[PDB]
Amino acid sequence: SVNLASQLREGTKKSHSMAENVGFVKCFLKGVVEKNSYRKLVGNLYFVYSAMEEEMAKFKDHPILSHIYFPELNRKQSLEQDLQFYYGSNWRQEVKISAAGQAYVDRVRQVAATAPELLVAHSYTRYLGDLSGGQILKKIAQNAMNLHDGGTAFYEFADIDDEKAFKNTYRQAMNDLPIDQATAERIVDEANDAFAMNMKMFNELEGNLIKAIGIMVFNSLT
Ligand code: HEM
Ligand SMILES: [Cl-]
Ligand SMILES: [Cl-]
Repeated sequence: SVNLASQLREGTKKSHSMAENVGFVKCFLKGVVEKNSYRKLVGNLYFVYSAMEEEMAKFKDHPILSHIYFPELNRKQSLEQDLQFYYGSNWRQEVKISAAGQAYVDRVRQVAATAPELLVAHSYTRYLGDLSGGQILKKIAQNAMNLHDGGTAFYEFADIDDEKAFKNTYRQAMNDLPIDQATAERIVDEANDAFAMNMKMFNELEGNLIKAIGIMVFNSLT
């Protein structure tokens, strides 16, 4: 009805660019990532996806959300697998959520009570990004931390054979959404909001990464 697929893509161009330039991210890209700080990121996303996937299931048959309801995208379980790897068997007891992460979860829950359609901005921001960057991020992680196997279940969509073909069904799904350009714009704005929320989680880890860096180099000089 409106073609938000291209509106979201062009509309979040700037934000995605700022995302790549966050200190934490810059270091990640250049291969310097470390188990302890990255472990906290996984804990946060774990709660955000839980929130999002639970609410999305309530709207499996909603006039709008039902169109972008692909339980094949669900990351909660794979993320639990990663916590197990980074934290071990007692992970339920060691995993925690940060303030930014809580704010993130809070927004998802809020939007789900008064503007369920804004949930497409959240599904878009996470899932379509996970789908598109998943392979690059996985290798960089695997190389920078040595994860021959385990620790990257999050970047692997098991229940999706042809992912490029899924990425189309998904964009298509968005382009066939029963919404008016007015709201389609509230969705785009919400997407830029979500990006900022991801970026805030990354910034929370800057300090943890600095120490770790100082520690490895100090150990090197010694
Ligand atoms: C704040 C964290 C990030 C979020 C929320 C995010 C989300 C997204 C979204 C929603 C898209 C789909 C755009 C579209 O086709 O409409 C996308 C594309 C992509 N992202 Fe990210 N992204 C983030 C950071 C990164 C990072 C750190 C990299 C660099 C390794 C990256 C690599 C990519 C790639 C390679 C694509 C595919 C571009 C294309 O379709 O031509 N992303 N991302
Ligand atoms: Cl992009
Ligand atoms: Cl905000």
